[PDB]
Amino acid sequence: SIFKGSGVAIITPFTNTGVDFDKLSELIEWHIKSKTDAIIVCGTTGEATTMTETERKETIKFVIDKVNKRIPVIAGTGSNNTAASIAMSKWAESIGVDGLLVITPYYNKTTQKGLVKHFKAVSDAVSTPIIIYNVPGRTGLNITPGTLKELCEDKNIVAVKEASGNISQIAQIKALCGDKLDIYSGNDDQIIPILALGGIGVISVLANVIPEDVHNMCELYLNGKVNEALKIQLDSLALTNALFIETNPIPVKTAMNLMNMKVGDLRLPLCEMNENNLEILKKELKAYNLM
Amino acid sequence: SIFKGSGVAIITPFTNTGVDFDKLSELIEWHIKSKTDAIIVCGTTGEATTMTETERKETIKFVIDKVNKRIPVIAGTGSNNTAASIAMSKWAESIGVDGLLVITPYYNKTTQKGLVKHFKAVSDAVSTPIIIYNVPGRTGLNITPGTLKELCEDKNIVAVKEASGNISQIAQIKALCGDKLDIYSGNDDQIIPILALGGIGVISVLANVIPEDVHNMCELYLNGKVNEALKIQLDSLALTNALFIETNPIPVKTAMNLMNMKVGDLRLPLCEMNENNLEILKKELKAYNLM
Amino acid sequence: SIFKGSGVAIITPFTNTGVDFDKLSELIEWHIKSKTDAIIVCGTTGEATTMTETERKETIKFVIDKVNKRIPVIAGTGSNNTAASIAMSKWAESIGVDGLLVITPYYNKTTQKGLVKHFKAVSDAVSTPIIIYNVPGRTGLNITPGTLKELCEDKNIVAVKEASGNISQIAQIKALCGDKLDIYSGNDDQIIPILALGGIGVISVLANVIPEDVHNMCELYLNGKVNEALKIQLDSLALTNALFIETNPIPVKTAMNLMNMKVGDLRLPLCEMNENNLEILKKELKAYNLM
Amino acid sequence: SIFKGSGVAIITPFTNTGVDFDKLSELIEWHIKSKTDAIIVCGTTGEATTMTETERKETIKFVIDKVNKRIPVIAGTGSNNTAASIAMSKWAESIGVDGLLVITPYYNKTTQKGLVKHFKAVSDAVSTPIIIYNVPGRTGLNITPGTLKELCEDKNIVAVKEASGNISQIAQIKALCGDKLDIYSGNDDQIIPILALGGIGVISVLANVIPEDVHNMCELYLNGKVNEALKIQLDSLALTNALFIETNPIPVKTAMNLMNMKVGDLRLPLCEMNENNLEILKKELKAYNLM
Repeated sequence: SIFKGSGVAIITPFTNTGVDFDKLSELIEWHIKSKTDAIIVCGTTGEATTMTETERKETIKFVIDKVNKRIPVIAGTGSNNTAASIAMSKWAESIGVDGLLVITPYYNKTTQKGLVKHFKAVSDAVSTPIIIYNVPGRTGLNITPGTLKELCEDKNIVAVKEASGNISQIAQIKALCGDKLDIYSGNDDQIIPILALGGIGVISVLANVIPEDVHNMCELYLNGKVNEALKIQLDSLALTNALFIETNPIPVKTAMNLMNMKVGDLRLPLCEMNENNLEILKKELKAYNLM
Repeated sequence: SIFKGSGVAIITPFTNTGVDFDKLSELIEWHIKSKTDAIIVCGTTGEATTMTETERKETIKFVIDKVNKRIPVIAGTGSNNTAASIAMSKWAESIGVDGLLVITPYYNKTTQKGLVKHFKAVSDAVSTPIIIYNVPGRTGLNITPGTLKELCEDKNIVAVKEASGNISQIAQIKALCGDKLDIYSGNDDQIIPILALGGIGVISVLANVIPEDVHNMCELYLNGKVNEALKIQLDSLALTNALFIETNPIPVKTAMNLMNMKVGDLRLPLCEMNENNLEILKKELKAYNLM
Repeated sequence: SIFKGSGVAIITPFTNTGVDFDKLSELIEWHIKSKTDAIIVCGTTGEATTMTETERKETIKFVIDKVNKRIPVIAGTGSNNTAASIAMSKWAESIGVDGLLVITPYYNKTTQKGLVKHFKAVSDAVSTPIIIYNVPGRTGLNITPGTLKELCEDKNIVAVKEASGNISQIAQIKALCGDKLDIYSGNDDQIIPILALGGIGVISVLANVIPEDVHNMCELYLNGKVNEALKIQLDSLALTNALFIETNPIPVKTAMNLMNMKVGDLRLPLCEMNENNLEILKKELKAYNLM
Repeated sequence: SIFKGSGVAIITPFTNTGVDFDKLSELIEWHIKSKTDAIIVCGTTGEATTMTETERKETIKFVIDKVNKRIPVIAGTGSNNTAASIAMSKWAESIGVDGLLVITPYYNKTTQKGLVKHFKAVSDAVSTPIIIYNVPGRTGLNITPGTLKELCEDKNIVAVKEASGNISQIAQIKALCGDKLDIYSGNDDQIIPILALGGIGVISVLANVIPEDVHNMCELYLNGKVNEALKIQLDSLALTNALFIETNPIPVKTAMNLMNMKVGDLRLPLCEMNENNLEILKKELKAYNLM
């Protein structure tokens, strides 16, 4: 597998004119010290959408180079344009990424037949492991377990980041694909049930603020200490849910700033939280002893 | 708790004109022998909707009396009319039931405020444990975790049969209620993730055909043999899903008849499966060595 | 057709021990004077669920007898038990009802195949026109346009009360069934678009409080005065939406009492509105010059 | 208004390596001759996602220049990145577009607060009419009627292309915004009900194959010939639905090629239809006398 445990979907800290590389370096070092198992750079939580192609490439390369092989680095390389996804994926491979996080098409969408073609086209272009990212609440498109079954024997297609929230579906993926498709939770409030179904970790928002707890939750469960893992899930659940009270990464970035991490502002169309939601987030941060 | 492990939502076998008590007796003995942990009588799977009040009472009393305290018996006593729910619940208590399975209102529905009033009205009338039954895909109404939190301190409200299929919701219920509200899965394809979140069993359709396997799945997980448990979940998943290819209990009664159990016909508005779906069911019964 | 225009889904006014027949008579007379085109008695808005069989029969008969053929009377006779729906439908026919409003099964549900059997079984039992009532948000079950196509050549099946809210679906019903299935809106906020697709009226909640406006909206549109009709729809929309801010008939009954109509209290599991929602309803009542 | 009636969301015909400007020219002339009221270039149906920035610009400019003010031209200029949306919108304005079709963010999404900031940022940069495009089934994000009410007083925000398929929502937009926000249907199977609620036209897929019929449908309704209009809606409904049997523009390009229009192939991740769906499409094209 690319990694097991907690993979942080790291934020991209911005200055008001670009990427705050000094801050990103600090976060990298902190994650390594905090037992984060992998870094996913330029995922959704990283605001790739609102970065230029040059910012994306510089940020991905920065993370790769700073991590310096200490943990795996996975880059978000997919888009809703297949040619573009191929080119970005080739690029990331060429500069030493350990894995590619490749979203389904979104907005334009496609059929299940088209999903097979899309993923096969990206895979055929590379020799690096691919994590399919299924997030229908954002993309409008659900890749089915049957379609995943058609893709999981592909040499490079090793895993899925399953953010559907549909636990039935995740059971079906495991039943059909087995070890041919590792499952990462794509929802922090669903780590335990997904690990219970044979998942191997999480690609996490929550790990941006409590990386060691997320790592520990996974490690405990995977080591059979299931009750101890569950306690972390439940004790962190209200905070976790507060991190989705508005579109991620609005809350997590807000939270990190509340925690004195100085990670800068969001890029439009993302923006500051409303008053009520900010107060819920503060409450849960305080209750978890984070501020 | 009322029980732990596998509670079969037992079918009601019908003759042409009434309930087949002889067949019900056989099923009851078979469950006991097969290590079923509890029987839920006149639940949805029991076709209580299409039974007269006298048929319901006779069936519930028959199960209670036949079981003779060997394992817990829980009766479906709720409906969408609060007065009727009270009366039926008091009746079941009076003839020695161990627990009451009390659905939310359905079709008429109500507000979350109304749900608290409904369940408190029922509870205040009895001194028997109540399992709230949440199944929004059937009722049109979801009882929320916040509403459950308002009810879980009630003396009699001890559990929920959670059939929403929303694993995030189930985590939230556990986080809010803890030990004050036991969770039973109401979906057989979700046993493992629900137990992983601290559920204590299942009220099961699947147990009508493979009672020992469902009991073992739960026992193994609850005893820490989580991988062993998961294997049973995944190996039985395609059959499980087949049992919902049409409205339950259409497939399970069909399956039991294919297994030569002679459990009679469904009552309208339930009816025979279509050709393609029957085929799928047959395929999965054969693949699981049941016919 | 049974009727065109506005059919009120009349409330059932209750005393604290039964049905307020004196009040129901007053409402009947008021509807006749207010140009209501039909009365639907013991529909969902009439709280049939929480009435006894004897109350239902007495109420249905009362309305039939008091109306005395001045406008059509349609009774809610369907349930989720086919035998029960047959018996009630036969009964209503025997005492001179003009039409039967027959809901899909709910909660127990069934397949599309089973829906055909259910409706055919009820139809075969009677010689009175039937309005199929599709309300999936309450029943958990949507009867499809294809299934309606299979039923619309049945002698007695004349119409559908379409409360899905799915305008695409309603277009498909008209395209497939034509004049063989009249369409009544089952949502007051959708009268205009449904009439525009060839619907012939509404079975209305709103008509309980503004019967002449609902009648006029329909009559205008059906007479080609489409802009004048639309103005009534839009001017009443905020009030209409307030009447669904909680489960109907909680708001409409509350509204009628706010309007000094003395229609009594709701039966559990229905209950009084919460404070915020009550204030929204009051606001819209006042803005429409009703209180 | 920018236009009334039928605005074709024109396909972009591709050669193997670029845009087929010769074919686009032919389509443009054919639309003008067929009484199409406006052309929307590089909308969803135009496969803007899979076009380079230079291809988009050249195509939009080509349509503008070719049309030469004969009918209004509207360009798709929005994306999920606010800065990019601003830039593209200013560009289109600079080369003489008549209107801007500006989608909500998608995939990244944002809050309702963010939506107001996004659309105000775009509007503040231009002096050209803006049509907001709401399509939650593709974007994951619904702009609410209340949010639209906050935007509709903006000088440039003059319309919405409403593709939610939620007819209740569309009534609410009209009630709140009135003349300050023109409504175009974004779904061809919903033209009649949307016009009935005071919409002024459609931004249409169907118009790619039957432009004159779509224009006539709108004209007839808007001129009060509502039954005549409805007939066209219902007669074309099965074809309309066939055009969405797979992700648009898969079916419409397929259809245009079946009609011997030689409009080239789809760009990945879009692809060829499956067998069964092709068959359905063929059936409906033949039934409508198109092939």
